[PDB]
Amino acid sequence: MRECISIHVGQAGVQIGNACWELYCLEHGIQPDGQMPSDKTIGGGDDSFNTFFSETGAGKHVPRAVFVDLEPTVIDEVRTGTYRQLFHPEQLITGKEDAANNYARGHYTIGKEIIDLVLDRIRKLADQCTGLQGFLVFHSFGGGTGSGFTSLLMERLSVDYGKKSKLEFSIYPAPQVSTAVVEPYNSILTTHTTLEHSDCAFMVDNEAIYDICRRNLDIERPTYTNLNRLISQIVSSITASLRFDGALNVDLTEFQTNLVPYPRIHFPLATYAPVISAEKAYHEQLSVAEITNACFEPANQMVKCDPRHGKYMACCLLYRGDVVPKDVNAAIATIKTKRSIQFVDWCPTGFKVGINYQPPTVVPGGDLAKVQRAVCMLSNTTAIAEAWARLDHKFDLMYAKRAFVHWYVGEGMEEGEFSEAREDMAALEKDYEEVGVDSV
Amino acid sequence: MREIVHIQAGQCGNQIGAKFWEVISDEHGIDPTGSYHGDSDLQLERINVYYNEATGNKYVPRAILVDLEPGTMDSVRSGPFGQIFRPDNFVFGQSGAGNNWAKGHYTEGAELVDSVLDVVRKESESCDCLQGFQLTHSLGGGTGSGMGTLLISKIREEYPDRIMNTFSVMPSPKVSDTVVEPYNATLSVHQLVENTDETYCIDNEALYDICFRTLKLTTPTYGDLNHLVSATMSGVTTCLRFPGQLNADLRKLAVNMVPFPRLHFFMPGFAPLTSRGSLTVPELTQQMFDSKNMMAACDPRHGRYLTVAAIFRGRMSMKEVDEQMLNVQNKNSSYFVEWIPNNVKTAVCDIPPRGLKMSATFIGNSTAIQELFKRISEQFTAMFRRKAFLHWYTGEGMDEMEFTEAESNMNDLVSEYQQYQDATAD
Amino acid sequence: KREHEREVIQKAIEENNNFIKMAKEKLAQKMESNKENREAHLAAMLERLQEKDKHAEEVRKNKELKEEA
Ligand SMILES: C=C/C=C\[C@H](C)[C@H](OC(N)=O)[C@@H](C)[C@H](O)[C@@H](C)C/C(C)=C\[C@H](C)[C@@H](O)[C@@H](C)/C=C\[C@@H](O)C[C@@H]1OC(=O)[C@H](C)[C@@H](O)[C@H]1C
Ligand SMILES: Nc1nc2c(ncn2[C@@H]2O[C@H](COP(=O)(O)OP(=O)(O)OP(=O)(O)O)[C@@H](O)[C@H]2O)c(=O)[nH]1
Ligand SMILES: Nc1nc2c(ncn2[C@@H]2O[C@H](COP(=O)(O)OP(=O)(O)O)[C@@H](O)[C@H]2O)c(=O)[nH]1
Ligand SMILES: [Ca+2]
Ligand SMILES: [Mg+2]
Ligand SMILES: [Mg+2]
Repeated sequence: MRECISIHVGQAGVQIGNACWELYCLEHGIQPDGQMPSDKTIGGGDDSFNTFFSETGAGKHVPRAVFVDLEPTVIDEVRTGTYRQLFHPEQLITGKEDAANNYARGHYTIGKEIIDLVLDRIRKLADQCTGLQGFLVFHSFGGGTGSGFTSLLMERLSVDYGKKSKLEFSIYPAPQVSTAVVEPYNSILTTHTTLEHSDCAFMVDNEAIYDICRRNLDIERPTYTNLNRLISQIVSSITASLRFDGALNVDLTEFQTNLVPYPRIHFPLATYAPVISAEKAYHEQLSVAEITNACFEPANQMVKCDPRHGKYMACCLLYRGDVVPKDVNAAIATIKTKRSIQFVDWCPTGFKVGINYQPPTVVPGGDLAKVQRAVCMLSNTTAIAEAWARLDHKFDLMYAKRAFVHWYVGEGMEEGEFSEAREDMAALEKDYEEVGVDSV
Repeated sequence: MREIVHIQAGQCGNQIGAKFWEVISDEHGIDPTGSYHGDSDLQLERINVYYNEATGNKYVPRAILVDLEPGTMDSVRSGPFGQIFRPDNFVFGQSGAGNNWAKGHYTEGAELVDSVLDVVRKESESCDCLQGFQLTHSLGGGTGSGMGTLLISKIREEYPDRIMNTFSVMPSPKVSDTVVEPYNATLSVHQLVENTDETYCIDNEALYDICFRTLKLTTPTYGDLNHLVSATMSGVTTCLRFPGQLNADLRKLAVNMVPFPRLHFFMPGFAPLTSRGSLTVPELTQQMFDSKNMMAACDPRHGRYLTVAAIFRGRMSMKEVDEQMLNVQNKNSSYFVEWIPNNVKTAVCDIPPRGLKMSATFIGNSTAIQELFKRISEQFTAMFRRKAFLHWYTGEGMDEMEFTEAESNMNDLVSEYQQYQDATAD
Repeated sequence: KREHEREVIQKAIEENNNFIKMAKEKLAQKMESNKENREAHLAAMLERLQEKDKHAEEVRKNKELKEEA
């Protein structure tokens, strides 16, 4: 019951997938060969970690996950690497030719050749669930597969699973690690196409994560490995309620109720603390008060934007590790009397709190200090629309001259799809303005 | 794998073609016999992009050698890596093209093109996933220019969804006094604008100037010029040949570099270019953006960049490269079009060229490339207004109308560069 | 009240089914339009190339008739 199926799409989705599943295994005591000594029920169970892992009769704990990419070289490293025994070969799906940074190739030309196979593989995972709750879809905005194939997949999932929940972790592009000039096109196209098919989407701004690694972990020039380990800690905080039990544990769906006031307004801002090196953490315990305060520091947000210049529609605090309500309540009280936290007038101002008692874990050879306690704040703020504004403006600059548009038209698309997508984004930006205006 | 098929046509094409294979064979640890004897797995990881693997662990260039005369290819076969090429992949005639584009394109060339296509087909058939093609040739002669562009059109017809890439050597009076070269060049550009996805403009004018002015060579040989060409070709293909994130295949490169289909003519550059007995990341970066380091005789400060790719090779600070690339864009912001955000992409490859600790290679899509085409156009019209030497071409069946059309198209291309140069975001 | 309870749940079912139907029809239309557009693009390209072959035959024929001089 309550199974969740993860789908990792394109290079960013897959490599972030690598980092998350490695981290989950460490959190649950699952070895790279899938064996889990502590699990006394062989070949099945309804434990909390079974939401993310199925079990074979031979005692293997297998991720409820599909990895998909239109070229093979990223997934080949999964097939041949440390956790290769973890996955059944059929869970790892590849084509020969990628989408060349072109949404149109991901959604149409190349994607259509593999979409039926991908859905068949997902169906095989679904059939093994007794109470499937929904999907978690990991992908970049900027890549041709991450944008175009993800959109196609989400559309097809709506048809095949109806209104079964679909959540995204979406990688928003940054110039420091971007690989295509057309990523703003791809971002607007996939955001428009997927908008009606996603229930909730956690955007991860690569520039925000890049900055955090440079500033808080003292990494000179962060690699995807650096970025992905941090992102997996944040993803793990968000899914921990699904994978662990506990008296004070609050289900993600319950936070979701508060986080989505209207279908289109479904983009929470995640903030995570503490991000600190081993050298800085040594002999320096960060209390509940300190990590809570850090959530209202914009430098620690997963998306660059300024909530102090917007309005809140929800604030959720997801704690893990050595944390009790007494300390949380005191920390929140201090914050309410010192911070730029303004809510819209049609929303209650209470902070919603969840506590998972299983302490944070780290991967060997990582940059993050092992800490006793951590917190992920999920807020619904009008400020996140800043991210759309920046992207929409880059789109406008290029599209006014129709730069690179021939690449998309050549693969069968029409200018009509571009302006339709961009108008949807304009409406979204306007939606975020409107929800912030006071009631009459 | 993602295979590339290499074709080299005519004297120039086979010369710089041969040097290309010698240079990258060394980089990949492949000896003249096709055996691997390198010391790094990075050398073999993407070896199949350019090499076929045969029996005996032998590596064979996916290369086809074409000429309407046996001469250059006989000497190719006698070159250092001459025995490395597939003997069945030598296709040649006996006539010669006599520096006549029409003979290469319509007559002699057309008689030979089918046998070439048979070999292209055989190489393409055994490709796991063909990327496309790269052609090396000059535009000033008869075979590389005429038969080269014919091959492009024929290959396009059979592989319409694959990428077509050329290394096209532009003629200059400083190197060759053959009078009809601006005719051949203009007729060729007319084809390239319509039928290639990306063209590296290797300008003999620039190669000569670099050798003479900078390297202080009083009498540059084709040997000297071709070192510049092979250094450049090695650099601009490193992202295709070694593991990496940026522009790692022909189509991703085109999608990053070509904002409008016709404007696909690149200005290549290389650093360091320094005289004998005369190298920081900052110094590398400044040099690669200087006009004196361009392989096309154009000043980038006479136009604007639509798109740019920069490739640094060797052991260096990634942090420092990022800072210097940011710095150069900041200080030179006027020379990058504002309506293409983030139009400069940078890659760093750990493996440097032979004999160098550090190198940089530059690929510019600059509206300043119009200076190259204006130069060819000036030389073209000075002959064409007198109708000089036309009987060479009309005697093969062509008429003056085709010359007029080729001239107008190239003049259109220049106008188009000027249009986007003058365009503003507001 | 029972009548209303029945209407609410049948309404929920109808809206979910209509969402699925719309999504399916929209995707079919898009994929067909895309297929047609791409095929037309390639067809235009090959048509131009075939004109080139046509012109080449014309050139060789023109040379042939002048050598009959
Ligand atoms: C005439 C200059 C010769 C050498 C210079 C000092 C430089 O060498 C080093 N180590 O920095 C080189 C790179 C020059 O800047 C270039 C102009 C050389 C260049 C490409 C062309 C000249 C026109 C040409 O005469 C050529 C025969 C002269 C010297 C070659 O042996 C240099 C080697 O040739 C290469 O192509 C690789 C890059 C590398 O192996 C390089 C060490
Ligand atoms: N955080 C993070 N971002 C990544 C990673 N890999 C790629 N990206 C970002 O994703 C975008 C590029 O899309 P990719 O996922 O590489 O492309 P793809 O989905 O494989 O699509 P094609 O290769 O075009 O078929 C750029 O913004 C990259 O910076 C990763 O491992 N981690
Ligand atoms: N850079 C360079 N240019 C060459 C070489 N060989 C010939 N050229 C140039 O190519 C043009 C002549 O074309 P060529 O290839 O000899 O004629 P083809 O054999 O009929 O294709 C002239 O502009 C020459 O300067 C070479 O090895 N290197
Ligand atoms: Ca069990
Ligand atoms: Mg990819
Ligand atoms: Mg010659």
